[PDB]
Amino acid sequence: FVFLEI
Amino acid sequence: PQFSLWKRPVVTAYIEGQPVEVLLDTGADDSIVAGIELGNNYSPKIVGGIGGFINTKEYKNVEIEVLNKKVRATIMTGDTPINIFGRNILTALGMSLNL
Amino acid sequence: PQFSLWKRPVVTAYIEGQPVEVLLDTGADDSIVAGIELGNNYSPKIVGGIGGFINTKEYKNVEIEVLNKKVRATIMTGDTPINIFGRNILTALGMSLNL
Repeated sequence: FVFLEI
Repeated sequence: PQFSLWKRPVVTAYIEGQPVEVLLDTGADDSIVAGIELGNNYSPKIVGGIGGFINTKEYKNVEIEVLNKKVRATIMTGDTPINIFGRNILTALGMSLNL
Repeated sequence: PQFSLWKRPVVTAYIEGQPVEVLLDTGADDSIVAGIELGNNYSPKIVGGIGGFINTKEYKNVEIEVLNKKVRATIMTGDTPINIFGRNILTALGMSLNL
């Protein structure tokens, strides 16, 4: 799980 | 507070009175929670991430209680495997990434 | 150094000598970088974020210099829209989110 969130 | 990053930075927030667990995320532009019902005064928005894009529902002026503080911020609602509070809220709280 | 989240916290790291721009992300367990080739010695892994799952190649004991710190760690490579230094790295640098 990785939250980049542009 | 201090978040060392050994565990995920997870805290409980209150969005318009309802509790939720959120991951504080420095690599998020927006904040996005799933599983709460914020009503019908939203604007549709398209948000992108590591896997792709998602339709979201954007609400402005939401009353947020977290880390003892009480902010009014923009919250998006959409499909997320984890709820996130991105810089928009982190910034409002007075948080810093430190080294 | 202090990173006030008013701007995306992007930094330059050198992965085994090659420089790269990375977002320091607390909302990430792992570190994913696009565009560098690290070889034959990898384990395929799939990672997840908003929008979906992406397959990666996991490399261990990769040498990293970022913020005048030299560390060795895990790095995945994949088609990430942006290069991420996650908790595995930020922990090794002794970085923290403070309020």
